[PDB]
Amino acid sequence: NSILKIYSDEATGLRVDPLVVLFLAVGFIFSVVALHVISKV
Amino acid sequence: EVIAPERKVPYNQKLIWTGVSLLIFLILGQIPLYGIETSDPLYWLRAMLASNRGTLLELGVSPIITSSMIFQQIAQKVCAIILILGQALVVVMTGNDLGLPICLLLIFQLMFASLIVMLLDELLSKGYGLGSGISLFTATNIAEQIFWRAFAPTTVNSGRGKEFEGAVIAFFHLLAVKKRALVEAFYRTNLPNMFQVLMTVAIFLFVLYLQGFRYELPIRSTKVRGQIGIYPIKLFYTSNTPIMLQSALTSNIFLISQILFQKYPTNPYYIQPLMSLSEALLDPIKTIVYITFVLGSCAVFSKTWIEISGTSPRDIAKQFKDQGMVINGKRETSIYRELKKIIPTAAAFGGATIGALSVGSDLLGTLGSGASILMATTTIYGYYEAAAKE
Amino acid sequence: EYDEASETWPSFILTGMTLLQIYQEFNEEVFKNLNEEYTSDEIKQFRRKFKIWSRRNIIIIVGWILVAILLQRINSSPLLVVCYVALLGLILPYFVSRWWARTQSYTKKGIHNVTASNFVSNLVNYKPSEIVTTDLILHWLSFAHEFKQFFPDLQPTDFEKLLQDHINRRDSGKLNNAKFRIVAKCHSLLHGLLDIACGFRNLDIALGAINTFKCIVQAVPLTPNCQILQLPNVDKEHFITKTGDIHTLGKLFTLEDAKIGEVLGIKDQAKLNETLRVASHIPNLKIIKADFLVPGENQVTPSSTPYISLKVLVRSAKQPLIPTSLIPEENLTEPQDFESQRDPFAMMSKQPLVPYSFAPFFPTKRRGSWCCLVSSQKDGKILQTPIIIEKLSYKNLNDDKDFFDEKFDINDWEIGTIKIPLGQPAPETVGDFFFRVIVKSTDYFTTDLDITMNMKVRDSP
Amino acid sequence: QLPELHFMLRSKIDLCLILGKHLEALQDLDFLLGTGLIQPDVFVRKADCLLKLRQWEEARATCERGLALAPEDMKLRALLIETARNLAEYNG
Amino acid sequence: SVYTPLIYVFILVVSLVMFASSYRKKQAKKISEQPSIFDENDAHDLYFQIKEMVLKAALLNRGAESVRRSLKLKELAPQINLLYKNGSIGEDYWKRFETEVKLIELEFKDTLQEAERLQPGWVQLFVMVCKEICFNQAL
Amino acid sequence: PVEFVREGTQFLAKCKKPDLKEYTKIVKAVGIGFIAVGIIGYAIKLIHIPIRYVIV
Repeated sequence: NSILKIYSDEATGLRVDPLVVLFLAVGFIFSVVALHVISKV
Repeated sequence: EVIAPERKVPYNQKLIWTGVSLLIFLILGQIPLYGIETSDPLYWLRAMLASNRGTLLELGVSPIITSSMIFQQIAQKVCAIILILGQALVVVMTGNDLGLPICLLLIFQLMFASLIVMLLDELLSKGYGLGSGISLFTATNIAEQIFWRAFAPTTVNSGRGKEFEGAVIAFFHLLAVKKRALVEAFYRTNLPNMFQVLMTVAIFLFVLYLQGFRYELPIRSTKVRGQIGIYPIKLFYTSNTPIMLQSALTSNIFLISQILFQKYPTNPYYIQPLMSLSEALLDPIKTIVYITFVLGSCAVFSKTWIEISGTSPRDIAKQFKDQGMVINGKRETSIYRELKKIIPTAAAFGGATIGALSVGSDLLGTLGSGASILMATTTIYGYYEAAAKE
Repeated sequence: EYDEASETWPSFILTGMTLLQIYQEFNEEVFKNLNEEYTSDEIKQFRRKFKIWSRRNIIIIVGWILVAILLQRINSSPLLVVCYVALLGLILPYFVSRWWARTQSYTKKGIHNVTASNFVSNLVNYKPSEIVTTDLILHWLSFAHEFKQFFPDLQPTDFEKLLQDHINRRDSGKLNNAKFRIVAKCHSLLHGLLDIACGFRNLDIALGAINTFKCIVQAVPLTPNCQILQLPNVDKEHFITKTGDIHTLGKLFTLEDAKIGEVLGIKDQAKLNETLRVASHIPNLKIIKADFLVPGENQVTPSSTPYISLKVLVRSAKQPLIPTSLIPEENLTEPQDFESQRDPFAMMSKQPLVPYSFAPFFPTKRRGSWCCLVSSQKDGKILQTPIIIEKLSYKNLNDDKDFFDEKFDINDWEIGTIKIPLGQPAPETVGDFFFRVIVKSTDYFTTDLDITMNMKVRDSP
Repeated sequence: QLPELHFMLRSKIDLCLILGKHLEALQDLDFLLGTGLIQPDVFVRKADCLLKLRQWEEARATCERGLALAPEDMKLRALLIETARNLAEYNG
Repeated sequence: SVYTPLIYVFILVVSLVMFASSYRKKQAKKISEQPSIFDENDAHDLYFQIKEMVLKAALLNRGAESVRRSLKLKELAPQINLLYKNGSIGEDYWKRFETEVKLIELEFKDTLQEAERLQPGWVQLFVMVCKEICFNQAL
Repeated sequence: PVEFVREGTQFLAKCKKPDLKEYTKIVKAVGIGFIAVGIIGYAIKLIHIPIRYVIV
């Protein structure tokens, strides 16, 4: 079980899974929508 | 960098990823950009590039125009991102030099929303979607705009009353009273009329009826001894992707007249698309030569586009010889003689068809245009044609 | 510009299809009245425990339109923000991250994934020196996972008793609904084992997984006297102490009905009438032509895409019609027309649907299908996925004829067609090849069909 | 060493035939077929000792498989027509 | 206010790389808990009792068993691969298989490295000895 | 200038026109796709119009 986990920790890369993209998009959208509310201080 | 799926996606998820990519693209559409009269880069482009004006989609879908035409692998991503940086700097310094940090922040959030739209293109393009990326958003904005015209709750002040926009007038005038209210609904022109939408449904039905026409060339293959099938040659050939581009160059000449108008008033135009049937008979000559201009230009640009791009008899003859296909009816090496007869008349007459619909629509008066309705229903029918396979 | 007001005159009235809804060759069922007769009420109520809301929506819409017309007749806070982040932030990324979770637990047929890994671990250590019986596959089903989410506290060594009792027609009494859901979900799981076993090129597990569904939907154990034990009135002790070597349906049918009332122990004319009726309508088969057709031209060629064609004839309790006496050029030879030569298999879609089967000891309702396998006799392995055929014609087996055991009009004798495609192309070196094709029932014990076909390839100039 | 092992198996099948057990031999003939040896006469031996146990359908399929491998004079076809008469008796 | 947009940019970049790290870790572990073929194996675990304190037989057994798994796995790979592309196998099970095929070759090289600690040249044939021992389980 | 249209009317003789039934198989699917994307695009702008002024 540990060896399989190591297989993914010693040979990695920086690609993205197709569910992460919606998380990124709602994060960026709410960052900007959230940013506007700072001007409503 | 989105990981491509290793086995093909079934149809049920392939629909939902598109149905949430649209629902994230539109919310990315209508959020107001932070840090903000009537001027613009210009009005005509927005329909070509599918963007709102003044939001964080004001850069448009033109990011993925770059990395398509650039390649026409990580270096593709970084070259598109620096080209996006350049285009964003152009839009922020030419458009609406007050201060530094608002400008610095504007470049950043246009860069990030450009990155998100370029990501969703790669997501739908790798195989989770069911079509290309550029095609889907440019269908969606046209659909949203024609439904915004046909139904809207927006009111008109400063006139004679509180006037509505769309088919809301048909029910609203039931309240105010006498039988002229139907005539007052059907003919008035400051707002979009219900006669126009009863013509919009008609042109929308007619283009679907034309879209199914084809010619079935019967093939009996000989390399792998079976597979007696068809070759469809559609009437709407080359998928009318240069034709919008054709109009784009039409649209692009308009950029030079405005520049001259704002640069020099002194000097040492009928080619604009006419808008109504009433002033159509005002000049009999100019409308006639205008429709010959549109018809001839669509015909000749499709006639070239077969040659410069992908599909032409000089190549499709080779594509039949290497793939092993042989046409029926004792046509042993007359595939060229058969195919040169039939394919460019299909292409040129299809270009004339698209042009005739283009001028008859806007003369007839339609919510949208001819090019807009045609570019929408061609790609929706493309989705249905790919899915027919199921 | 600055203009905002809610509760417009018509915005509610314009958005506010019941009227549209208001505007909006068969095969007969001999068993549909009969199937409810021989069931108990514990099965019937279990079915019974397992549309107009649009008409309610139209009613509420008409009432709201009338209320808005009455509202027109009288003339003639940041809380919206905090829901939107609630509507978009929390809700939307949740369900999709549920959805893409849950549809990553299934597979293309509808099995949970640890059951798939369970079958492949169950299959990978199978040695050939074990004999596959029905009890082995009744064990490997009992190790599954979909039964655990139906009932959590039960153990897999405890499920097998609950599933053995259905075969031998016992009664647990306390757990009856549990056993009912187990034998309902027997089907989709057993075709899952079939689809795993056809990937390993294994034959015996495939034939066992067909035989187990043959045994479940009739509730009889693995017996060599099984053909009569599916009949819906039997005395088991009388048939085993008579010890008559009848051992099939045809040998039971070739003798007289008074001897039937003797050997089955049936004494009532209504019960024996229904028993002989259902013993009539049980479809056997017989082949008449088994051909390797190619869509292009007459003779198979060293790289060709053939599909196989069977010309089958459904019959029961009748003497064998001779393979010469039917006309060879009329019905057995296919049309050669191009619009039926591009895709031949739609010809099969012209045929009717199979009637409802008869199973009282099975919970749901079942339209009988016909599984079919292909295999290579060069080595003895399976060759592609099994195919489930559900469009054939039972008009030949009708209760109108009933006179074989002399008009004899040849038009009425329906000849059914079966086409099976090969996902593999032809071989390359020219020479004789041998294939072996099985096509089996799924609901009765009737007669299987395991024929062989000599793929003779030649070279055509 | 494997041909000597399978020849030992075949001689053991021979002695088990002379003793007279019929189900015993089938467990080693199926073992010999799952091992990887394909021969004409082994199919005839398996179909014969399966016919003496009076199971018709797999015997007919075993004769058909022996047809499918190679042609043999007057061994396969007599067994096939005998099993066909047996199945004609069995169905009625 | 020149610090503030770069504060924004720093927040967004660090949250992006933090989410990529958390997603990659969870996706790696949920693969590395899933079951596989040849479970319940103990030869690698039985070697530690002899390696605690005559041990060359345990070296032989571990290397022989690992290369037996290697022969079976390089047989079995197209079958589970076709069962992946065909539709019926889990997505995660096939990835766990893809980790197992690398793990056995890592064990194969590590056992040779552990073999050369006493410097015998047995290694050049010793793998093939496993073949005839399977003969004992054969007949 | 008319012989080209004569090639057009020669072409329009060999074409598998959509049938009475076939075209209503097309227009149902395209109509439901178009009405779905239009209803989505309408409801999104109606939701976003009050946010926008409130967002300021």
